[PDB]
Amino acid sequence: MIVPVRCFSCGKVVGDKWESYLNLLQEDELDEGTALSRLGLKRYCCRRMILTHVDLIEKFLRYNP
Amino acid sequence: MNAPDRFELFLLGEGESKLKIDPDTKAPNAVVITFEKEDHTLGNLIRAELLNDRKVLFAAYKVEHPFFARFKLRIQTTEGYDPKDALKNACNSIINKLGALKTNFETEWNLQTL
Amino acid sequence: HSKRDASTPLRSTENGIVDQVLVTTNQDGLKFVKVRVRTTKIPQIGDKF
Amino acid sequence: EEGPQVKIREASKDNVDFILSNVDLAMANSLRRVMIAEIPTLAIDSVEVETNTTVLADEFIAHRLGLIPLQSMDIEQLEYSRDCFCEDHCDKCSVVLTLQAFGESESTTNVYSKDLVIVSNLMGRNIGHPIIQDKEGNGVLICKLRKGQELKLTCVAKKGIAKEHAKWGPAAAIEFEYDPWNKLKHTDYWYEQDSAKEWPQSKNCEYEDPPNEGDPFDYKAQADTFYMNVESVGSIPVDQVVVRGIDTLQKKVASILLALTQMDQD
Amino acid sequence: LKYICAECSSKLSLSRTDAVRCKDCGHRILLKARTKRLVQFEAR
Ligand SMILES: [Zn+2]
Ligand SMILES: [Zn+2]
Ligand SMILES: [Zn+2]
Repeated sequence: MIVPVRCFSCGKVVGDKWESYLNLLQEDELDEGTALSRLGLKRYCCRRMILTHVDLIEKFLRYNP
Repeated sequence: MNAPDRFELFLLGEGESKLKIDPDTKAPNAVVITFEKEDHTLGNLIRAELLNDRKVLFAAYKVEHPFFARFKLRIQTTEGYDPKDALKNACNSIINKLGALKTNFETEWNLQTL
Repeated sequence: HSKRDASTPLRSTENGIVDQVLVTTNQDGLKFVKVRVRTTKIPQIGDKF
Repeated sequence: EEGPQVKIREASKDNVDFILSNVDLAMANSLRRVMIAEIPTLAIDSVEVETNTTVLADEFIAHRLGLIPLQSMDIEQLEYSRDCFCEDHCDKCSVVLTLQAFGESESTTNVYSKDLVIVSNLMGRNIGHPIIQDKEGNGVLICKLRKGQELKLTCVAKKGIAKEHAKWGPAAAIEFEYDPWNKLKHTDYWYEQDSAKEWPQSKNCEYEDPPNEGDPFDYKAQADTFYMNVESVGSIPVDQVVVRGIDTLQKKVASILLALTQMDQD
Repeated sequence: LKYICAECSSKLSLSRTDAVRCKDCGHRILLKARTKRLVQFEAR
């Protein structure tokens, strides 16, 4: 669907870090590890929360209805 | 579906009192108090503070079922020492320690940067 | 009383919100309807994982 | 002062790394529990949807709005809707903020938390404002609209406790560690060969003295030094997170004391 | 009442004794419009 607003485990906000993350992958050409590290996701639960997520809404917006 | 309301964990129900003091029939000069709408957060602290009182023979809390937010606290003090006074002294001690801790944290915070 | 009831009831055990209602004729020219109801389910004690 | 002591090792807008000295284990644990759950915070509790032609479901979006971190600075001069003598909600208990989004450009139109507009009267109280720790200043990515998709709704935010729902959680993860050298022996380390080489050494080990093999086990020692790191989400500043944590614990103890005071009635 | 077609952005108001099809389209897939009476959501 869309990037989860907050991490399930701890509760840290991660929804505001999605686009940025993507930028860190395509703009600065970083690996996922460093990209996640720069966003302040030290605990691997949030790190998971962003790395593991699949943005499905971008495929959902392809329909006209 | 059959899940209870969330506020039932901290909001007292209809007729439910906060503390239920009951004379213990087992050992003499003992008491069992039922704390409603409270969990380990309060029980563990109070029980641990009751053990500091050297005029308290016994002090133990327990949560009979995790479904219900409540816990029983058994206190046994020496003769000539009402257990309610032990509970009150424990509570006031807790409050004083927390106040001092708060003040110290506040003074230590003002000396920081960034 | 010149009519018999043929109304469709919501599931006795279920509940939710009417997500979308579809009205369309059939191949034989029969007006038929599909009503989709949406219900968000939250993991409860007893859910299989 | 005279009782427990604090030593702020690190401090920031989001985190506070400190050391609690002269404290019982139960008090530190209880403080942690209070900081995690029992702290008043403002968050979206009610959502009224007018038009929603976006991909996401109604209660989906609603759930996403519920987790939005709102300003809870002057939350203590706000009131619970259950306590307020009004109907449903008012300006003394709740903060109402609207949301009107519509697909304009051919490209994807993003709907953030900044798009939330406060409608109710705040009357001088620093409250309701959605926290934006974002660098671009957008905030939480709420939804995505196509070209003709429209999202029109209203949000009534009410004072709540994280014990009722984690959306009212003022803090994220709280780091907690006592006795890094296991001198109390509260933990029997699992191993295959060498117990010390396999298990990583904690940072807090730099703040205590290592055990001597010539010395026996100290059986009369308890737990005094506690290493904590409190992290806030944004709704309430860290210092105020631990401070209002302390105040909440103290207050709910005072409620029990008051109950004892009241049970003396015939 | 009123309806809205599936594969186009129209807004039909054809009640009973009308139904199919659509205005300036040709397809018979008609959906029903959202209610005016709003519903609340406990954002949890
Ligand atoms: Zn996390
Ligand atoms: Zn009110
Ligand atoms: Zn059409």
